[PDB]
This record gives sequence, structure tokens and C-alpha cells, in this order.
Amino acid sequence: PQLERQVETIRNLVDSYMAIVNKTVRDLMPKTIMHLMINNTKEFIF
Amino acid sequence: RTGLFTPDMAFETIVKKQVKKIREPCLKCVDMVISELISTVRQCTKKLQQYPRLREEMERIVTTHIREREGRTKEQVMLLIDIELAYMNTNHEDFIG
Amino acid sequence: SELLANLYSCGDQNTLMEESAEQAQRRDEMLRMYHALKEALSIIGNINT
Amino acid sequence: GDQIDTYELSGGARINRIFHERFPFELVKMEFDEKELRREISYAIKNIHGI
Amino acid sequence: NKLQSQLLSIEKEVEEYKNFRPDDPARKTKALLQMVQQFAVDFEKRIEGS
Amino acid sequence: NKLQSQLLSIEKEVEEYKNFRPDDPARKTKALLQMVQQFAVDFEKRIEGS
Repeated sequence: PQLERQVETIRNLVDSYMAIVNKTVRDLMPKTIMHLMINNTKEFIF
Repeated sequence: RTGLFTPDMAFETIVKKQVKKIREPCLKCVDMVISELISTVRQCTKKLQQYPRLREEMERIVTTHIREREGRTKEQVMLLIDIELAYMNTNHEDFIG
Repeated sequence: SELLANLYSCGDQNTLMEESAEQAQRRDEMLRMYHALKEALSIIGNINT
Repeated sequence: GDQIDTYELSGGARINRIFHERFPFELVKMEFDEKELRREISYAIKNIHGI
Repeated sequence: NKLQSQLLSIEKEVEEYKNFRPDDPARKTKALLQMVQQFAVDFEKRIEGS
Repeated sequence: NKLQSQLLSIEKEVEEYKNFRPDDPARKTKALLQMVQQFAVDFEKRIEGS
């Protein structure tokens, strides 16, 4: 029936949205670590 | 020294300088949203209630809570800009990337 | 619109909402666990020094 | 500084710089089952519409 | 950190449990309103799909 | 017929007034509970759009 087309649409939209979420996680995870652990240790050392 | 190649900090410090300009509008947005939440709580309390004591107390409580939360909503906006300044990620959607 | 007033209007509200014995046991245990956790974390704080 | 080790990788600098390029590898080992997705999507649509 | 996490998980409930008194109409009526709101939300969820 | 139609819009409410007393804790309690439930439902309706 037509319901399969609806499933297809949702299947594609989730992929597209998760394509955006990964970028954000890839960009923010290293910076979250630079601010709170690496740069804090450096400033503590100096 | 002498300029054989372009330094990185010529890029990093101009970017870090322009990124710091973003703190202001981000805190404007939080103030505007708190304005709307207070407005709506006033509409709900105006419409429903004609026990003056109960409408007064209920609106005081819901607005005190929204105020105690503005103090937590604005920390994560400052901390997100700080996180934006901690590291320069040139691996995606950029000329180099 | 009407269910809450019907439930409330029945007499003996102190018996309508009585708790089962299981909840009395659960909350007594959670209180003991909470106090024991606080004491343990105090001892660790006073040992690390 | 001007004392650069040209034998190894610098240690923290490029080990961490590469931990930030192993992390993307960890994000693609997910293996989501398509069949259960399409089933739960169908049931979700029907349950959302409801009556 | 283990003990801190356990306290954080338990605190929101033991906050209420520590003040228990069996003769407390306020608790009974708050429970009544919570049960009724839960029932009306589950019912609307199953019928309307909301 | 016109009078009976008018009286129907009044009975639902005056059934509460006929037994009115200046000191009635049960009436106040159920008025509080009903008004809290009304507020929570209206607020969620205004922001969520449900």
C-alpha cells in the first residue's frame, strides 16, 4: 500500500538529519576537551 | 624574525576577536524568551482565576521559577562561546577542508 | 472535566489514598541508604586528607 | 620552541590530534537494523494517527 | 565520584521521604491530582495518539 | 421551551451555589485542585500548540 512510501520518506529524512548531528558532534567534542582539560592543565602549569 | 610563511595566529587571533562579538545578541535572545514566558503565564492566570489571592500566588511562583532558570540558561551560552574560543577546527566545510 | 471531582467527593479520603506496605518498605530503605551514603562519603573525605 | 624532535611523533600534540581522527571512526560503527526500523516506523505512524 | 552519583540519583526522592507523616492530607491530595493527571494523559495517548 | 432551555444553562452551576457555606474546606480544596489542573492544561496548550 501507500504506507510503504511514507516509511521510505521517514527513512530518508532521519538519515539526512543524522548527517547533520554527526557534524556537530565531530566539531564540538574536541573543543569541549580543549577548553576544560588541556588548556586548563596548561594554564595551571604556567 | 622574518616572514617566510604566513603564521597561524594571523588567522586564529582575528577569528577569536570576531567570535567574541557574539555574546551580546545571544543574551538578548534569552531575555526576549523570558519576556514571552512571563507574558503567557500572565495570560493563563488572568483568564482562569478570580480568587485574587490564588492568582497572585500562582503567578509569583511560576515567575520566580522562570527567574531562577534564567541564571542557568545564560551560563551555558557563555560556556558555549568559551568552547568556541578554545580550539580552531579546520577539518570541515572550509576552504582547506 | 468531571473525574477528579467525583473521586474527591467519595468519603474517607484518608483510606482512598492509603499506601501499600511495599512503598513503606521502599521509602524506609531509601532513607537508610541515603544516610549511609553520606556517612561513607564523609569518611572518604576525612581519609584522603 | 626551536627544539623539534624529527624522529618520533611529538607525543601529546599529534597523538591527541589523531585521537580526534580516530573518534570519527567510532561514530560509524553503529549497525542499525533496517527491518526493525521500517516496522517501528509503520507502527509509529499508525499509533500517532490513532482513531 | 561513585558515591556522589548515587547521592544525586537518590536525593530527589529521599527529599520527600524524609518529611513523611502518615496524617498528611496535603500529600494525599497531591497524590490524587498526580494519579488523575497521569490517567488522563495515558488515556488520551492511547485513544487520540497525542 | 425557551424557559427550559434557559434553565438548563443555569442548573449546572447553581447546583454548587445552593449548598454554599462561608466555611467549607472541602469546597475550597476541590476548587484548588480543579484550578491547578486547569492552569497546567491551559499553559501546555498555549505553548506546545496541542
